Amino acid sequence: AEQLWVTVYYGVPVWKEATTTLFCASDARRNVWATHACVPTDPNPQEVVLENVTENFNMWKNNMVEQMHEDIISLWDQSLKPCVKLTPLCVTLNCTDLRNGEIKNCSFNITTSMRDKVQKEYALFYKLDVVPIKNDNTSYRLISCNTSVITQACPKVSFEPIPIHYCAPAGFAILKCNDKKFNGTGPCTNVSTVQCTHGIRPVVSTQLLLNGSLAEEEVVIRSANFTDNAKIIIVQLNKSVEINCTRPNNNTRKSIHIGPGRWFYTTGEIIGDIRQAHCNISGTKWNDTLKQIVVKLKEQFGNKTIVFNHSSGGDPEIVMHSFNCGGEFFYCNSTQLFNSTWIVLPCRIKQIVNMWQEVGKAMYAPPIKGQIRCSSNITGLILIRDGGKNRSENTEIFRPGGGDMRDNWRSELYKYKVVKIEPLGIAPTKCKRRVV
Amino acid sequence: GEIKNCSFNITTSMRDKVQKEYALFYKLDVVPIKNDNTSYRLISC
Ligand SMILES: *[C@@H]1O[C@H](CO)[C@@H](O[C@@H]2O[C@H](CO)[C@@H](O[C@@H]3O[C@H](CO[C@H]4O[C@H](CO)[C@@H](O)[C@H](O)[C@@H]4O)[C@@H](O)[C@H](O[C@H]4O[C@H](CO)[C@@H](O)[C@H](O)[C@@H]4O)[C@@H]3O)[C@H](O)[C@H]2NC(C)=O)[C@H](O)[C@H]1NC(C)=O
Ligand SMILES: *[C@@H]1O[C@H](CO)[C@@H](O[C@@H]2O[C@H](CO)[C@@H](O)[C@H](O)[C@H]2NC(C)=O)[C@H](O)[C@H]1NC(C)=O
Ligand SMILES: *[C@@H]1O[C@H](CO)[C@@H](O)[C@H](O)[C@H]1NC(C)=O
Ligand SMILES: *[C@@H]1O[C@H](CO)[C@@H](O)[C@H](O)[C@H]1NC(C)=O
Ligand SMILES: *[C@@H]1O[C@H](CO)[C@@H](O)[C@H](O)[C@H]1NC(C)=O
Ligand SMILES: *[C@@H]1O[C@H](CO)[C@@H](O)[C@H](O)[C@H]1NC(C)=O
Repeated sequence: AEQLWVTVYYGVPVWKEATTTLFCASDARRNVWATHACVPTDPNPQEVVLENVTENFNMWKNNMVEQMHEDIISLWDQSLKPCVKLTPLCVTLNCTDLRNGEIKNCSFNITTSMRDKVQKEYALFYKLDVVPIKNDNTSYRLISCNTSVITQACPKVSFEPIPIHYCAPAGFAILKCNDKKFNGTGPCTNVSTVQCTHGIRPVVSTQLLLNGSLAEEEVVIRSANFTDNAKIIIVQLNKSVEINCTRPNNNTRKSIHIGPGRWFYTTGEIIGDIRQAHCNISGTKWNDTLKQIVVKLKEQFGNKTIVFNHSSGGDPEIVMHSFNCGGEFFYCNSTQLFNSTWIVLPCRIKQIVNMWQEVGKAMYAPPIKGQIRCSSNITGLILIRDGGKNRSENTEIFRPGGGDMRDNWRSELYKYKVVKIEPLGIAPTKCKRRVV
Repeated sequence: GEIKNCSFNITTSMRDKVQKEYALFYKLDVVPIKNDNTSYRLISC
């Protein structure tokens, strides 16, 4: 061969997988995710295809879901830091049934003029927020009394999800898998480089994925391993299913004095009949959606297998479907969607809630005045396998489930991978440097 | 005697489940109240 000599090159387009922090970006305008500090979005972002190069994607290793997990919780706690403690409101409640029982009409006597202007301030309380005192009437008190000090969320904080974007830092790039058939992992062929991702709204829910993206012209079902009962099945829907939710009760609210310079909002009277929360779901769209899902499930789980039975498994907040329409947390019985194996949902409202899990300090929602209405659609859902059974293709009871809230972002992040680019490299050449 | 066996009565149900909860205390952690029995309290008071 030729006498070869070392030549140094810079700008070499090669890279290695790496994990780092992506910068937030937002369509700039006390909403939790509406941080005062965030990069304005690019009105004309670029995307280029590699084509000579493929890349190994694995949605179960995208560490970006961890960044979102921690940052989102931090933002929640920060916005709701200067909020009102319920500590002096642990006073026992003399409760009777509210005439029309999920709502009790109770009284108490605290603080009784501890350098302030206060009184008994009777009010309405929800069953799901209190603990019975079986040694009394039965009487009630705040369920938090024997656990922790919790605060009433600041009335000035909105909880509307914001579609936050995330962009690569210098020296790093975001690769995207554009294969319509891409599942949990593999050598994605259609790979492109993206300057910055689209916005993902931090929607928090249990059992069904709401207001997300749609599948590429068919239902696509993903899992780490369809044979492993310890894994979950992620279903991305071809078209979404329409759901319309309402809180028909027109509620008032009252500010009460709890100390000098301190106020607390209580549920006031209710105007009109007291009715149940519920959501209306189109059976047509729901059933047709299931048809496509079943067809795909057959590919792995058998051609005559009975699927989709009633809700079961986990504590009440896992067994019920959960969402936060209007700022109030609704827990509805999804069984009405899965009450027939191979639509109006009854629903209750809770105010003392836990953002995915909370230790010690927790959030109590304020009462919302008026009526709550919203509209959304089911764009995905999580199925769980019921466990061991006869191998024969008889049953596989894909119950709704999933309590790991991180999957509400992983379900979108699966498209992306972050790498570190190494511009420095060498190769042989023909001649020696003309060294004197 | 370096260890005293003492009682008290606090918080007496300030929205809680409490009682007199007698316990052992060390001499070196308390201050005598020479106007009482002598009785004691936390030296940090
Ligand atoms: C999935 O995505 C959908 C669509 O984004 C969400 O549904 C919407 O949620 C927003 C949340 O704010 C609703 O917006 C509210 O509408 C109220 C009345 O709506 C009428 O009036 C507004 C006036 O601008 C019109 O834009 C609208 O079209 C209607 O004509 C407003 O009164 C609300 O503002 C008040 O409340 C907020 C509370 O934070 C205050 O800050 C304001 O200052 C003001 O007091 C608010 O704008 C919207 O109506 C919903 N759509 C529908 C059809 O109902 C789903 O919630 C989302 N699902 C999930 C799972 O996230
Ligand atoms: C859909 O998922 C299957 C199962 O994981 C993928 O097939 C495997 O891909 C891995 C990638 O490293 C290979 O090691 C296995 O040998 C593959 N298994 C078989 C039997 O082919 C498949 O590639 C995925 N489809 C897409 C489009 O990503
Ligand atoms: C609640 O009020 C009734 C009013 O007659 C009273 O008899 C009862 O003892 C009260 N309960 C409590 C918790 O004090
Ligand atoms: C996905 O939705 C489109 C909507 O027009 C439909 O035409 C298509 O048939 C659906 N895919 C399957 C697998 O049915
Ligand atoms: C789902 O709801 C959103 C709400 O804005 C709507 O824009 C979208 O078109 C809906 N999806 C379908 C498939 O109708
Ligand atoms: C609730 O009832 C009061 C009664 O006066 C009415 O003024 C108010 O508009 C009602 N609110 C809603 C949202 O219907």
